[PDB]
Amino acid sequence: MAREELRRHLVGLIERSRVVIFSKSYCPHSTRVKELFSSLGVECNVLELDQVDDGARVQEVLSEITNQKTVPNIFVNKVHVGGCDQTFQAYQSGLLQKLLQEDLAYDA
Ligand SMILES: [Cl-]
Repeated sequence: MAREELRRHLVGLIERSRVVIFSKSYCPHSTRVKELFSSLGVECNVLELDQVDDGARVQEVLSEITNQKTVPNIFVNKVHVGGCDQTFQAYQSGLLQKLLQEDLAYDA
């Protein structure tokens, strides 16, 4: 509708990744979420929206998918977790750890 091939690549990224963090390189919230997953020994796919060509168009399409306008924007095992606050809440509640343990198939 905006960019059909971009929409498709973003979805494919989420579908194939145990964790995908849509981030910005300089953002301390992004930095904080990355550190959380690193502490848990979890490898993540990170897409730095400030470092991709047409990152504005990517954020726009990503808001269409997720109904969220801010970064960071976190998916775990294909489930939208949300922003930094929601990810730390998921950590505190046990949600994050249970989502991370679920069996899934990751292509590549
Ligand atoms: Cl650009």
